[PDB]
Amino acid sequence: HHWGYGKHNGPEHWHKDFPIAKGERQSPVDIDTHTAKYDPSLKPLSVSYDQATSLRILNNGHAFNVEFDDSQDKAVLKGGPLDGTYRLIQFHFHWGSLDGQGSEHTVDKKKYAAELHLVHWNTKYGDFGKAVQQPDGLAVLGIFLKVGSAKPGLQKVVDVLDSIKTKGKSADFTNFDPRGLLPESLDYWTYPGSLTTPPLLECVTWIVLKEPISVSSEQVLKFRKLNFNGEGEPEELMVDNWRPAQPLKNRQIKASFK
Ligand SMILES: [N]S(=O)(=O)[C][C]C1234B567B89%10B%11%12%13B85%14B%1158B%12%11%15B%139%12B%1061B%12%112C5%153B%14874
Ligand SMILES: [Zn+2]
Repeated sequence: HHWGYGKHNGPEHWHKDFPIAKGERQSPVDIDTHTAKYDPSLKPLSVSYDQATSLRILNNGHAFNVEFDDSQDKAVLKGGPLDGTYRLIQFHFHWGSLDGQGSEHTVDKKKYAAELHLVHWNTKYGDFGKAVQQPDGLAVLGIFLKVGSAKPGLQKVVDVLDSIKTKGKSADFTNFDPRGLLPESLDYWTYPGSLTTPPLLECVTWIVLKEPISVSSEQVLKFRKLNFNGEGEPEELMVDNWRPAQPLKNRQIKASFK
């Protein structure tokens, strides 16, 4: 009886195994755009993905992860609210059963069809597993997806999903360029928070881009054909793998833009 997203094991149950679920700096949150203060001390964000080396794509039973070789400083996030250098380890998405829900962060209560998370770890801690134990260990870049025109840069991901339909399946996935998933503007909100899945560790500087990317209905429909279950188990479609907004508590959301 492991955590997931259903009636009996979904987000409202996670606190029993992970009591930090009711903590002081949980994610996601609603971004109240009128209360987020512009902070002229924030820097432009520096997204340097030119040398990113993807390795593999995995269905882990709650999303699919595109994993990168993080053994050298190749794809890094710095600047913005961050001190130092954070290395890209993987990306994944959260999505809905329908286009009206799916994102984890909301914007004045607006839910997007999906949300992309590019996960990075602070190189001062040497590895991912050590970084998640530190309040400034991770930087997650959040990008909203709306349904409209196709994102050409997403198609290579969409087209491999039929090869990893079920939990535990993986496929080598080289030479994918994550620059093709970015919007035009790098205007962002930022706030201190957590992983949005168990273990829910309070180790994340969140950087959520204001500008959504557009993906096609066909693209997101292919996300919805994945399965939470393993091969030869009863089919449970991989949909609604999002945690709802959590209490902001004693936190300020800062905007990089006026
Ligand atoms: N949704 S999120 O806050 O970006 C959590 C991403 C992950 B990465 B892999 B383990 B590593 B740990 B667990 B697994 B994926 B979930 C948390 B992180
Ligand atoms: Zn995520």
